[PDB]
This record gives sequence, structure tokens and C-alpha cells, in this order.
Amino acid sequence: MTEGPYKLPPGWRWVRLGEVCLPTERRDPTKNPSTYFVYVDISAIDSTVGKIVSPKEILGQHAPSRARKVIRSGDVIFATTRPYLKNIALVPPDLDGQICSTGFCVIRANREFAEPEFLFHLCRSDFITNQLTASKMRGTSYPAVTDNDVYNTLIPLPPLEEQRRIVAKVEALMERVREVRRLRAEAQKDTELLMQTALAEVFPHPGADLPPGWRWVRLGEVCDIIMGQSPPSSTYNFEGNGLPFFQGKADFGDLHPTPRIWCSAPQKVARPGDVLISVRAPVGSTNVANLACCIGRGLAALRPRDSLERFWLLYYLHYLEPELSKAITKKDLQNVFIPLPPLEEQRRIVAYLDQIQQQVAALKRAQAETEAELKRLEQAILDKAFRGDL
Repeated sequence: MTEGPYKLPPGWRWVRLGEVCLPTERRDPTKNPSTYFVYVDISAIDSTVGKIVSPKEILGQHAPSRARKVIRSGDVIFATTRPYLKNIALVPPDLDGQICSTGFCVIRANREFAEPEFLFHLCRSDFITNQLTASKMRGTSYPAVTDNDVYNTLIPLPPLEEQRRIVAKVEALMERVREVRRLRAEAQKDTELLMQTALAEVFPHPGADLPPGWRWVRLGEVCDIIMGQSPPSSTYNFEGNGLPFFQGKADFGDLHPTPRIWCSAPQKVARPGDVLISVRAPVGSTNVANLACCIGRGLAALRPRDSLERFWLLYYLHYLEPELSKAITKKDLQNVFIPLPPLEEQRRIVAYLDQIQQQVAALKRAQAETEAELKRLEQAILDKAFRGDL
């Protein structure tokens, strides 16, 4: 209504960006051929945080044709090409009187109405991007975004004092985001070390001391071992005839293999529970069977006897992966020594390792890629800022 795009706190007002900007000028550095100037092009900007980080000092003689807009301390420069990339930055004082590409719209705050830092953060918002119509679907001969298009966008305008307060809150919030990323990185490192340390303790070299009552056994003693075989070609089908067939490591998923092809003549069978292990090319890699299935040349299946927990075996094989990864013969597998606690202690220790393993996995995923996390979290902060909610 009278409220504009959305309702602002008391005392704020809606204006076009241009209404709080000043005129800007151009200069041809080639007119002082022996004079160095500093040039800010698109490549000079880190779009993730909106900072001029790599401008180039250039001899006037060699000024690029786009090098014509004079920038001043506190200007915001806003690329009119691909605006969604956020090549948008605040000009520091060291760059006063230097030059940026004509590809930037130069937004110079009229300090009677707007703080440069407030304009900078405002201009990084999707709220501005989303107003630039020439960025949306284009028909024949539609012009690209112009400087006037940018100056014409609507912006919420608090009093100067509140602008400065909002700038401080936005910058502090963004710094906390960085702090958390660093912390996560540290946790990832320490948690991985924890897992590695825990496995090394419970899985000592054969013959090493084990708590009384544990025994060193050969896997063959507490595990049925089945070497996979290639059935006759022509017994494979996709009609669900027989059992899913897994040739080798390639046919393994994150934890369990997913059925792709069947074999009507199941030769070597693995059941739910059994651990699958690659005995071929990438030796030692592991999965667990979740369905009755059959295995080929590339796999062995290990079926724990009653004195051995599936997951104790799995952790051990994973811990041994570097050794196992130098084919693998039945006798090899049967001859592997494993320390064997009573079932209750295997389960107690597996519960502990499971907690760490889940934490390592979570920490791995919780670290989002940098450019995306920073740009989209920035946007969520700006949305709060420009509604008056900070």
C-alpha cells in the first residue's frame, strides 16, 4: 500500500538507491601514459565476501579500454554483468582516486542520507539482485543490466545511526560464521585422531597383551569363509530369477550392495549379516550383505560364528585396510589373527566406536563448501538486517 515492498520499522523510509548516491566521473589513464594507476576489474574481487583483493597496478599507457571509472574511498562497486555472482565490494581508502572497470556501477553514498558500509551490505542482498529485470529471461535484443537499472532499485533506508548499528551487527554475525567453520575443522581433525587412537588400542599387533579372557584367534576359527565364484555366463537375468549377484568391489554401496543383476544358479551364497570383502583389484575393501545374494571372483563372504560379533569383525577389517590392500586366498583370510573378547566386551567396545564413527561422519558432512555456505548464510543475515530484526 503506502508501505512499499514490505513494512519497515518506524522512521525508516523506502527510496531508490540513486536517491542517496552522488554523481561519479570518468578518466582516461592513457592520457598520463607514464603514470601508474591501480585498476579494479571483476577478477580483482573475492565475490564470497565482497572484497577487492587482487587489483593490478598498471601503467597508464597500458590501460585496458574498460579502465575509465574513477573510484573514491567508500564507493560501492557493483558488477552489472552476472549480478547474481555478487562481484560487489566496498572501495577501501588506499584505492581512492584509482580506477575500476566500466563493467561496475559506481555507488557513491551521499553521506547526508546513507553510510557507505550500509550501502555495501544492502547491495549484496538478493533483494537488490532480484529487482534487476534484465537478469531474468531475455528476448531478442534485450539489453543487459545497466548502471541506471541498479540506481533505480528500491532500498530500505534507516536513519544513519541505525545504519551504522546494523553494519556492526551484520559483520559480527558473519565473523561468528567463520569462527564456527574453523572450530568444526578443528573438531574434524581431533575426532579423526580419536577414532584412529581408539582402534589402535583395541586392535594391537598379534601376540600383544590382551586383557585376561580375551584370546588371540585365527579368523578361520570364528568365521566361515566363502570365496566367490563366477557362475556360468548366461545365468544372469533381470527377472528376479535366483539371487542378486555381486561380481566384485564395483558392486558395493556405502554399507550394503544394491541389487542390479540376478543369477539363476547361485553358487557361493552370502546371507544378511555376512561381511563382504574384495579379494581382487582394490583388495580389502568391505561391505555388509543385507539380503541373500551370491558373489563372484572378486569377493569373499565372511560369516561370523557365535563367538564373533559382525561389527567387531567389520571394525577390525576396516582398521586393517592398508595392510590388506597389499589377490586374497581363502588361506590368507583364515590365517588373519584377530583379538577376541567375550561377546559382551565386543559389544561394549563396538558401542563406543560407533559413537565416534558417527561423529566423524557428521563432522565431515557438516563442513559445507566455503563459497556456498558463506554466500547463503550471508543472505539469511541480510534478510534479518533489512527487515529491522537485528
